[PDB]
Amino acid sequence: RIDSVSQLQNVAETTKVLFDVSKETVELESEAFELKQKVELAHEAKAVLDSW
Amino acid sequence: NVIQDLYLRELKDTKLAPSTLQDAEGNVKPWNPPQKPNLPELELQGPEALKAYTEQNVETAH
Repeated sequence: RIDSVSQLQNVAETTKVLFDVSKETVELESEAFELKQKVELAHEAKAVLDSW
Repeated sequence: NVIQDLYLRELKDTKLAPSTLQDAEGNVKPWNPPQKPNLPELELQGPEALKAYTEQNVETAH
């Protein structure tokens, strides 16, 4: 029973770290969307200009 | 001599023919807007999800 208990003890603290970290990462991808639109506009502009 | 004749004739007697910028437009890809900001909308707001998640998967850590 002590063996079972020891696993759970360590988990309880450390999991909270991952919990935060995971959402933090997701936030970064939101910001990446703003980038994506910047990238997009540049690509489009270069293409129209290339045709000219 | 013949060089002079050619030079004279070419430059003087004909130059560029008509050609419009408007006609050019057809043959090129024109600028168009990058429509949409593309706003993402918040997901999983409130403890509605949390109550659902606590209850839904009760599978304990082993």
